[PDB]
Amino acid sequence: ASVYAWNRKRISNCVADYSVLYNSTSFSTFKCYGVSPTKLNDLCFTNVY
Amino acid sequence: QCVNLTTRTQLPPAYTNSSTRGVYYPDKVFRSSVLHLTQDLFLPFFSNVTWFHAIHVSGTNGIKRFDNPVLPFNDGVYFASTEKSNIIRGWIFGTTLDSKTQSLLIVNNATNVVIKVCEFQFCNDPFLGVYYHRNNKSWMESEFRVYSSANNCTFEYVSQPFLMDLEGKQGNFKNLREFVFKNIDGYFKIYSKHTPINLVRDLPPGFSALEPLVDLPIGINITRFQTLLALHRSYLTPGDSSSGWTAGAAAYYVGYLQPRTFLLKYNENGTITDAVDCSLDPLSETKCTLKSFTVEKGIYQTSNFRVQPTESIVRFPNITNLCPFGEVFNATTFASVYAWNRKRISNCVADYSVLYNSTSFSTFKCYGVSPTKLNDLCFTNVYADSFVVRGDEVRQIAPGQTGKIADYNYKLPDDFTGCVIAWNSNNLDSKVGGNYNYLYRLFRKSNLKPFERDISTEIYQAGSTPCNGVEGFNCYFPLQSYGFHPTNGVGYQPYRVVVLSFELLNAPATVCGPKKSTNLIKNKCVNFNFNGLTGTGVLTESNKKFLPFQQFGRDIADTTDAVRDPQTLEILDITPCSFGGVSVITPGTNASNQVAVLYQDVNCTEVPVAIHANQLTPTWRVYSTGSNVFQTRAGCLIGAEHVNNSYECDIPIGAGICASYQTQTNSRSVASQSIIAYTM
Amino acid sequence: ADSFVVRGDEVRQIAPGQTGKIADYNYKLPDDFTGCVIAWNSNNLDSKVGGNYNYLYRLFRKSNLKPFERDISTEIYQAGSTPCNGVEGFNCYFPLQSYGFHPTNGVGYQPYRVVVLSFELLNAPATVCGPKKSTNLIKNKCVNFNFNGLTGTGVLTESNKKFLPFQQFGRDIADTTDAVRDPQTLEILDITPCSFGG
Amino acid sequence: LGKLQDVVNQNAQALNTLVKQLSSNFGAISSVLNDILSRLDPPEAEVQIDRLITGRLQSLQTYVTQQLIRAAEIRASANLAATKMSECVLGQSKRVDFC
Amino acid sequence: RLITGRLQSLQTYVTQQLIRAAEIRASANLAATKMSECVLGQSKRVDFC
Ligand SMILES: *[C@@H]1O[C@H](CO)[C@@H](O[C@@H]2O[C@H](CO)[C@@H](O)[C@H](O)[C@H]2NC(C)=O)[C@H](O)[C@H]1NC(C)=O
Ligand SMILES: *[C@@H]1O[C@H](CO)[C@@H](O[C@@H]2O[C@H](CO)[C@@H](O)[C@H](O)[C@H]2NC(C)=O)[C@H](O)[C@H]1NC(C)=O
Ligand SMILES: *[C@@H]1O[C@H](CO)[C@@H](O[C@@H]2O[C@H](CO)[C@@H](O)[C@H](O)[C@H]2NC(C)=O)[C@H](O)[C@H]1NC(C)=O
Ligand SMILES: *[C@@H]1O[C@H](CO)[C@@H](O[C@@H]2O[C@H](CO)[C@@H](O)[C@H](O)[C@H]2NC(C)=O)[C@H](O)[C@H]1NC(C)=O
Ligand SMILES: *[C@@H]1O[C@H](CO)[C@@H](O[C@@H]2O[C@H](CO)[C@@H](O)[C@H](O)[C@H]2NC(C)=O)[C@H](O)[C@H]1NC(C)=O
Ligand SMILES: *[C@@H]1O[C@H](CO)[C@@H](O[C@@H]2O[C@H](CO)[C@@H](O)[C@H](O)[C@H]2NC(C)=O)[C@H](O)[C@H]1NC(C)=O
Ligand SMILES: *[C@@H]1O[C@H](CO)[C@@H](O)[C@H](O)[C@H]1NC(C)=O
Ligand SMILES: *[C@@H]1O[C@H](CO)[C@@H](O)[C@H](O)[C@H]1NC(C)=O
Ligand SMILES: *[C@@H]1O[C@H](CO)[C@@H](O)[C@H](O)[C@H]1NC(C)=O
Ligand SMILES: *[C@@H]1O[C@H](CO)[C@@H](O)[C@H](O)[C@H]1NC(C)=O
Ligand SMILES: *[C@@H]1O[C@H](CO)[C@@H](O)[C@H](O)[C@H]1NC(C)=O
Ligand SMILES: *[C@@H]1O[C@H](CO)[C@@H](O)[C@H](O)[C@H]1NC(C)=O
Ligand SMILES: *[C@@H]1O[C@H](CO)[C@@H](O)[C@H](O)[C@H]1NC(C)=O
Ligand SMILES: *[C@@H]1O[C@H](CO)[C@@H](O)[C@H](O)[C@H]1NC(C)=O
Ligand SMILES: *[C@@H]1O[C@H](CO)[C@@H](O)[C@H](O)[C@H]1NC(C)=O
Ligand SMILES: *[C@@H]1O[C@H](CO)[C@@H](O)[C@H](O)[C@H]1NC(C)=O
Ligand SMILES: *[C@@H]1O[C@H](CO)[C@@H](O)[C@H](O)[C@H]1NC(C)=O
Repeated sequence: ASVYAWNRKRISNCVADYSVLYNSTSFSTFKCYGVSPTKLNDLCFTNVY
Repeated sequence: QCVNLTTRTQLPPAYTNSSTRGVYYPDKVFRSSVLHLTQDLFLPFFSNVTWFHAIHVSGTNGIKRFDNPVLPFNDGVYFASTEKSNIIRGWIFGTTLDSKTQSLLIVNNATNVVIKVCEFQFCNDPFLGVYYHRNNKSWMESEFRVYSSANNCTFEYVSQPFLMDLEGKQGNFKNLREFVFKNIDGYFKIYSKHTPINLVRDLPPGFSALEPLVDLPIGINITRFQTLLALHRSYLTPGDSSSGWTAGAAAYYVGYLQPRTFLLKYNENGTITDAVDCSLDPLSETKCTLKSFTVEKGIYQTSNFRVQPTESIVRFPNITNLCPFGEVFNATTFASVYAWNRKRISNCVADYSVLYNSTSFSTFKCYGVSPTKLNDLCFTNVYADSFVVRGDEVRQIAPGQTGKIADYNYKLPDDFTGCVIAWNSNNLDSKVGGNYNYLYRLFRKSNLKPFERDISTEIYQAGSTPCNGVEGFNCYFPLQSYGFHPTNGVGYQPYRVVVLSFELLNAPATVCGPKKSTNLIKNKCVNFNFNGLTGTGVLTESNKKFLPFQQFGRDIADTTDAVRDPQTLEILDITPCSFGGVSVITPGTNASNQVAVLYQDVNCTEVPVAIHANQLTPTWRVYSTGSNVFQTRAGCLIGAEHVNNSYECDIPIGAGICASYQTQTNSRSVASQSIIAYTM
Repeated sequence: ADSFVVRGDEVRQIAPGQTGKIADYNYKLPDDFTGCVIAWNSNNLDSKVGGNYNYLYRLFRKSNLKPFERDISTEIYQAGSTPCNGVEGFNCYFPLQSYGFHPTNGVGYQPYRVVVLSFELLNAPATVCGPKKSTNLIKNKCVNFNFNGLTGTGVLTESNKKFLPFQQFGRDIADTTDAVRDPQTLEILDITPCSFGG
Repeated sequence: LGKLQDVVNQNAQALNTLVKQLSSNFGAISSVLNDILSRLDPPEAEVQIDRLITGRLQSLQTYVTQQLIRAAEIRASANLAATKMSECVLGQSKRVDFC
Repeated sequence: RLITGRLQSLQTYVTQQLIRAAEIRASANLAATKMSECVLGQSKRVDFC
């Protein structure tokens, strides 16, 4: 969706394995706030958008 | 055009003291009715000031000698003038004062000032001539006679003249004019004031506050300057060259600013009305240590405000071997990221200025060490760790960064304390058709530990079915190639990365910086910079025993107090450039000005050594030795005389001894009221 | 304003605590710049075909620059331990050099235009304000006032305080702005705390 | 000698702490001002220097508070001693177990 | 940072006030003893009054 109308999606019931998205794309920016990128593999969440 | 200067009667110029004048607002912040304490650049009180007569008066039987020297512009200049008929016009500032370097010019040819930042080619002895004489082609003439040419000019500023002019009343030397010039942060700041004086010479012991005048954003290197004279005698230099030095009377006073601590006081209007130089005498230091212009009767334990370090020394090991940055960065090929080559950089001088006309570093992110202070920081262990990656992954070379490269390939640690350098190399290892030689690991059963290398070449158990050593359905080869076609966007071009891991330790230096070495001061107060280690203090030879690999030894609580010189291998000892035991005994500011000094637990033989009288003002050297050399059991008491009487204690001093201000003017034939130090 | 054109890779060198070619020999941004650095790519404006070769840059210098300094020298660099006067000898290079903006290079070589604005907030009349508009003037209630780049909560009141012609605000005993001057009417106001704790 | 020694020791001990506490990092990268000044530029070393300054100033405040409390206790003891001197040496006391 | 500094200043002021209050309490106890021993009667203590 275009920036002026961005699509909001509720991610749920995952295990959130970022290792899957390695041989598909190269993230030019992965900047995290409040949560360290290193401690993302062992941090269960309660609401994701 | 210009005319030369055949002066022969030149004599060493006289000197005077800047009593209390030269105080300017050292900021732009408004302050009303407050006692502030700054330590910016100020002209010290009673400081030495050079007196120049410039022209030599031809009235006294005829003298035609011109003396216009070039003077240094060391970090601020105070300029005082006592002439009346615009004999001093303006100034020139610059580095070489030639056409090879830009310069600054200020001229007051009429009732408006002109400032130029051109590249004038100044002649040997610039001056200004024609002023005003009708029927001589000299009435209102804007001649220059100062520069031969001016090209590539940047800043021009024409505005209202600095101060009032004309009003020629010879014999009075009215309108004393004071200026302070300070070139900081590119800004050239001129602070100005004028007062209606009437004395002939020997500037009065008065206090003057210099209001700010201009802040020109010129941004040039200024180290020397000269004064512009008005040599008229009704036109320029009449006749042939020279023979035109007659201009009446000229005299200006020049002083140099030094870093000093002051106690400027503001009134309700925001105008500085009084100040205290916290270096001049113990009374001033006592005023500063408690922040008040009025000090009452008693003893006071002051802070340290006397000695300030004035010289800096640098001692680096004598190596003189340029580092093979060219042999590393300009390599034919780099190792792939999954197998990064580690190289021990040693015996270098680490001059980064070499790698300027070879590459443009896209990333120079330094951790633990600031990039600015890399030219003066000797190291003890350096590693290269070079590899080639994709552009989008260059951001993954970071301590707290995660990703494919930072989890399966490199995994920089959390205390890297090094510098990551990365530059694009799409024109060096991205041959047509795809390089396909720089490999990278894509699969791994776990993450990588910091500074680990995994040349595995195994089969990844991606699926829940053993597959031995063949590429099955869910069994992929772990490594994969990038492919550097010289047509991809900047997000796929090869980036070469070198991550240096410095190591600062108590070991002999191995990889230093481009900074050179200086001489070795051994008994004064200096700012020393030994191996990657700076500090202020006093060096001294010592008999300390040092281990062969040891470089420095600390105090009881982590304070390096004995360094080893890297050029002579001799052991030094650092003592603090401060002896805090000084107690000032005062009868109150509104009773007298004399004070007594009590240096703690020192006999009157080490006091000039203890407080470094050689680096102190003469007023302090007065309170270092002399006739009043009374010795007590709590350090001796230079400043007050000792009497055999046993009067009642008035001001406690130490163990038994007291002091008091007594009106001995009646008892003594000549000596007036004075401070005495009896026993209780 | 302080506008200039640099190479794309070097645009990261316009920073207070940064070092490099421009950061040591060309610009040398200070450590208290307290402004805003703007930079945008301009490969389509000053990168004519065949190479612009007009934007020069200094590469050699006997030392570094002081902050906010400009050096139009055009001298001969003493790179070697042999005097050479004013000719390009063996170890005597011309200090300045050209970039060359071919409109085909990667983004690491395309021209970037940089403007570094250096603001200055002082007790002086405002010169460059913002797009925010002005409102009415409450004179006896508890309001959040925003005078010239200066916000605060309190109660305003007319006062007989005497202000210098250039003065814009006056503070309390310990650095607390208590009397501001209205920019639209030039009259002197007085700020009292919107809190009486007794 | 007892308490007469103790107070002296206490004072000395306090001073020793005020020295031995100069090695506390207080959150800085290193509890050495010279090392920070040599390793980091002013704009980035400033925060570490303020950390060290705050830690050392808090240490000085703690030492001053301890000195004030000890001085109050010594003041009470000195008042008791002065009363004993002026009541049992300059006269005779009828107070039981006072002297 | 400002809040921490000002809170430390307030704590220092409160501690100084507490110490001064203790000293004043001791002085007030001495004054009350003198008031009830030398005004409401006669004291045989040497140099007490
Ligand atoms: C002082 O000298 C300057 C040049 O050194 C004069 O500058 C120009 O002079 C011409 C004619 O004399 C004027 O038309 C210009 O307006 C002047 N300024 C500039 C920027 O060109 C100047 O006139 C002289 N006299 C003054 C400043 O009173
Ligand atoms: C001042 O600098 C300029 C160049 O920055 C010199 O003037 C001419 O400038 C054009 C481009 O603007 C060049 O193409 C010419 O070659 C320059 N002329 C020369 C170099 O003679 C000017 O010479 C410089 N002035 C001085 C005194 O060196
Ligand atoms: C170092 O090697 C050990 C042993 O091979 C690794 O531990 C294994 O890790 C895998 C995947 O995490 C597990 O499936 C195995 O059960 C582990 N075995 C043992 C004996 O621990 C360890 O992960 C390796 N470490 C690194 C950083 O590669
Ligand atoms: C590096 O510099 C040091 C001086 O800092 C040199 O030491 C000199 O050694 C010679 C031979 O013993 C003496 O004659 C000199 O007097 C010494 N230095 C001085 C000036 O006092 C040393 O030789 C130099 N070479 C290296 C690389 O060690
Ligand atoms: C400002 O000019 C002075 C004088 O030209 C420069 O000082 C010179 O610096 C070079 C290289 O650092 C030395 O080789 C000279 O011996 C120095 N001479 C003097 C008299 O100091 C100074 O470096 C310049 N500053 C800037 C920022 O350009
Ligand atoms: C700034 O602009 C305002 C615009 O409103 C000016 O306020 C007006 O001033 C005129 C003349 O005194 C009055 O007739 C209007 O009624 C005012 N309008 C209001 C409500 O503000 C103000 O005078 C201007 N100030 C300056 C210094 O230019
Ligand atoms: C990665 O994806 C590409 C795209 O299809 C594929 O050709 C390649 O085999 C994949 N590599 C691995 C290790 O799965
Ligand atoms: C996206 O999905 C399509 C079809 O599902 C597939 O062909 C393509 O390879 C996928 N791309 C990536 C990057 O996963
Ligand atoms: C100022 O310095 C000169 C030497 O340059 C010296 O002769 C003079 O005595 C000093 N000041 C005075 C007036 O004592
Ligand atoms: C003075 O004479 C010298 C010759 O030694 C010359 O170089 C210089 O330019 C002359 N000064 C002026 C102002 O012409
Ligand atoms: C300063 O100079 C004056 C003479 O101009 C002299 O009377 C005075 O004593 C000097 N003061 C000092 C201490 O320099
Ligand atoms: C402040 O300036 C005003 C205006 O001239 C003047 O009347 C007043 O006396 C000044 N106050 C002081 C303390 O100089
Ligand atoms: C780098 O190495 C190449 C090898 O041919 C050489 O030509 C070049 O001058 C060297 N310098 C550079 C460009 O770094
Ligand atoms: C950089 O090196 C190249 C190739 O030797 C040369 O043509 C160019 O003039 C050099 N530029 C500078 C100023 O170092
Ligand atoms: C000094 O004391 C005298 C006498 O009390 C008094 O008249 C004068 O105003 C006082 N001056 C100062 C500086 O306090
Ligand atoms: C140093 O001071 C002590 C204190 O009395 C004294 O005994 C000793 O002689 C002094 N030193 C010298 C060298 O006079
Ligand atoms: C006290 O008198 C003795 C004997 O003349 C003398 O040596 C000593 O210096 C005197 N002390 C003083 C005047 O303080």
